[PDB]
Amino acid sequence: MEEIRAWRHVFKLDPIDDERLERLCESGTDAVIVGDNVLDLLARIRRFSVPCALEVTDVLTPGFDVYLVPIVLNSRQAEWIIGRHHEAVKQYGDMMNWDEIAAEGYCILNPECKAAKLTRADTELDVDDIVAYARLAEHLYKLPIFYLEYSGVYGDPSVVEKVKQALDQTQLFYGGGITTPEQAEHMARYADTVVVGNAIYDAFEQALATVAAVK
Amino acid sequence: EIRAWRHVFKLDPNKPIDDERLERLCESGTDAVIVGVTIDNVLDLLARIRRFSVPCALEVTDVLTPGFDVYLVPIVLNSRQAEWIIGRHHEAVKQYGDMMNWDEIAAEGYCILNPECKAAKLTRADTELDVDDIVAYARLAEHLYKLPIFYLEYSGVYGDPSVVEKVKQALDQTQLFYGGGITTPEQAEHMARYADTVVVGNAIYDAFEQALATVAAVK
Ligand SMILES: O=P(O)(O)OC[C@@H](O)CO
Ligand SMILES: O=P(O)(O)OC[C@@H](O)CO
Repeated sequence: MEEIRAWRHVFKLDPIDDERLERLCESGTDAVIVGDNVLDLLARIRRFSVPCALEVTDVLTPGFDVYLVPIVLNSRQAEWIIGRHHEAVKQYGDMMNWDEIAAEGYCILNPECKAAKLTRADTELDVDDIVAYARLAEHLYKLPIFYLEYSGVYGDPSVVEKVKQALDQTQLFYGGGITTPEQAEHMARYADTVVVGNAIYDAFEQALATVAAVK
Repeated sequence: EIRAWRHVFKLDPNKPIDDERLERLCESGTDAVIVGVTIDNVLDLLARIRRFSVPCALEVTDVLTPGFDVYLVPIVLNSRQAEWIIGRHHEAVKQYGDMMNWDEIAAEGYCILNPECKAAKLTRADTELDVDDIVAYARLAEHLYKLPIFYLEYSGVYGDPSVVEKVKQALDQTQLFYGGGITTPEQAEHMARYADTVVVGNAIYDAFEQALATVAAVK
């Protein structure tokens, strides 16, 4: 599934037993995102028909359908915007297949999550701020994805609505604290693509139910 | 349609240029005139340029006035500071985003390679780069950020044509701009061999007759 525009629901993985992985991959979810050990999980996912993406956070493992490359737009440090990216392309640029690679314009909005701390993300943003990042991602930078990252916490659907209004061709991903079908549905009204991570490990039945709720 | 630009002149709105020179400049056959302090001064120069049909772009390096055909927005790719990569841009779009026509806006992925120029000092640009570094920046602009323009900035000095050659090899859909130290037709011709678009600035004020001759050398 290299056509990311059709994704409505995706699951994101970080141990996970075969039974849960099997149910996950056969759930009707549009993709499974992995965010030597990686190869093993990939091979296990390949037993199924679901598209498998690798979200690249370090300076590239073969076998995936899509490679998602975060750019932390609201990071106060150039290394999470261009630095690691430059280092990676300098080292591996000759052998990269860019047709398989999709940039994600991240806006990290949960101060308590590890990514926010690692990247020094300015999370204290009003809706005007986020809308401005969304415009930069589409109209200055030309990224296929703008990603609202609330990882660990559930955000405000009315904010997600405002961001979607500001976007046109750039796809809006939302992720963070979706644990019930109702939470999934509400974000999915506005976000193009809803991402469910943590609930997989803590409340599997409900995490699974988010697929049908998004439809 | 910036894709057809082969030669462009860049004017400093803070430096004076009399009407006769401005006329000869605008009717020289250049593909565009780029204005690169105050809004009163930018508009006044725009009003004067509008006497002619040459496309006029504004290069926004600080917070900006409507009326231009194209807005060229530098992003300093080789800056060590987030402010010159996205920060200042965010502040500007936050205030003026509602009134921007995105069809008129083109980001320029700048790679500043002259350590002695004012921009390199202000933006804290790492100019100490080998050709691989520069190519990687070009590739990022082409494939990751998908910016309309990649800009090799040598402002004040004439760069090396073999460098812009290799960078051009890495680009496809992103347009390659070159600017820096172009005074002679030979300098203009040689960069135009590899760069999609050649930018002539300082020579306008320091060597006007020579600046005008660069047009034909490219086109
Ligand atoms: O873990 P959760 O909160 O579901 O977040 C999903 C995804 O955005 C995490 O990167
Ligand atoms: O002043 P010169 O060296 O012509 O440079 C042209 C332009 O690239 C300046 O930003």
